[PDB]
Amino acid sequence: FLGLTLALSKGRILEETMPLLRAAGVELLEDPEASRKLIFPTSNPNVRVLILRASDVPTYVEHGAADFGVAGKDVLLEHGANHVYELLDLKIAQCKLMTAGVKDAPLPNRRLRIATKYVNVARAYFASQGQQVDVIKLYGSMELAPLVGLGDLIVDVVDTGNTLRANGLEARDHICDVSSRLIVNQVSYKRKFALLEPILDSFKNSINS
Amino acid sequence: FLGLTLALSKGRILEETMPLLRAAGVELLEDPEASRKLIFPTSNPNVRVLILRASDVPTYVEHGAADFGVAGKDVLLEHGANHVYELLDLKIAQCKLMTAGVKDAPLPNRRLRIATKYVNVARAYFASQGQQVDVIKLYGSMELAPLVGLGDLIVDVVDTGNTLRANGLEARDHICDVSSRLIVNQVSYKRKFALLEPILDSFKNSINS
Ligand SMILES: Nc1ncnc2c1ncn2[C@@H]1O[C@H](COP(=O)(O)O)[C@@H](O)[C@H]1O
Ligand SMILES: Nc1ncnc2c1ncn2[C@@H]1O[C@H](COP(=O)(O)O)[C@@H](O)[C@H]1O
Repeated sequence: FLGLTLALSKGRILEETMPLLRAAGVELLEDPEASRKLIFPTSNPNVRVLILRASDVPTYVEHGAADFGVAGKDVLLEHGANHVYELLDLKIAQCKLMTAGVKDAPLPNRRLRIATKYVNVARAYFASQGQQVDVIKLYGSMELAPLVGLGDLIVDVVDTGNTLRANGLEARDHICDVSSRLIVNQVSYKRKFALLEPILDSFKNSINS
Repeated sequence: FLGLTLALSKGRILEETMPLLRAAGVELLEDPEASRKLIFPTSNPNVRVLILRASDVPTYVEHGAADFGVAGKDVLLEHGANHVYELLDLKIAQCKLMTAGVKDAPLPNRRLRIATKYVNVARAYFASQGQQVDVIKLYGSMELAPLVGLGDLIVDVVDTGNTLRANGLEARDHICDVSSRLIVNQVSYKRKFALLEPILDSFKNSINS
């Protein structure tokens, strides 16, 4: 396969990317959510889609196993974006990285323990606040950690805040806003520009409203 | 809450642990798979259950946010088991860590690139074969990596082999057998032994057939 390989993830990113792709003349021929398949053809025979864990999107793109991809800023910040090109803020799958803890609980007067998936983001943010912190690396369900005393705060993505509230937690600090971003393999950008360019211009045009 | 907190994961581990718990007089009062809840009470008011990512099970137990837990040997090996006590091989959720690649594809004559979730296990295994390898860290769907040329082999857990076959991959090497294990917090073992002991003896008795 000699065309372009696009790396996406399930849920919000796939949902919200699909209209951008359609306007660029790319449509999936089935629902990837309902399939065990991994590589998907599209209406354009120069473009195929990988469905990955959101976490693996920047990895596949960096190594050139995908030519380009849609990844959240949270994931890009955590992974490091030094070896891909961020070309667009797609303004989709919008949320915030926040810190949070048990509602009205006081912070202990000592080095804080941060339970999070976003270990690099947690360390960098607390460094900006004057705090060297310990991080407990986790993989899901951060909202449980403070309820069983695993760490003093969490760092996680928050959209509505309903998860936090449901668990008697509240956001303490806003870290940054997060949205999905168009990333490109640094070599594919050079070698496959004529394939990429009309799709990038289409996306840019679509985002302009 | 002053009793015992048991850390489990969804799917196979929960399914297969449940009969051991029942025989020990512990039954969940609802299906955790059908709930957004995180902490679950049981029929025994001294025992509650956390439902975690399999990856977070050893973490919660190490830090004492759970007193004990059921984790797969694959996860224990990857995480490191130096700060919990492995008390039982439960002989459940049985599978193998294997290496695998594209069917009949030759290995390149150079330093191999291993796409895997199990970076430590991959490095340790290939070291035993005389190979220093590069590892590409991934989070799911390892069976895609060799189909798009991300690395030369994968390391992953294999049960039936159907996933590998479905994707035109084959197991190259058997690394080790994997089963779920009963782990205990090193302090909870000392402080809460009278609570733990009858549950451990029950599990030991059940496994004996
Ligand atoms: N844009 C997003 N990308 C990824 N995960 C998200 C996003 N927005 C919310 N989440 C997660 O989805 C769940 C629901 O978020 P919330 O609406 O804040 O309760 C939480 O576990 C969040 O971490
Ligand atoms: N005991 C196990 N624990 C966790 N994951 C497993 C286990 N057995 C199989 N899997 C995974 O489940 C899928 C089905 O495995 P298989 O039956 O080998 O096709 C693969 O993605 C395996 O990595």
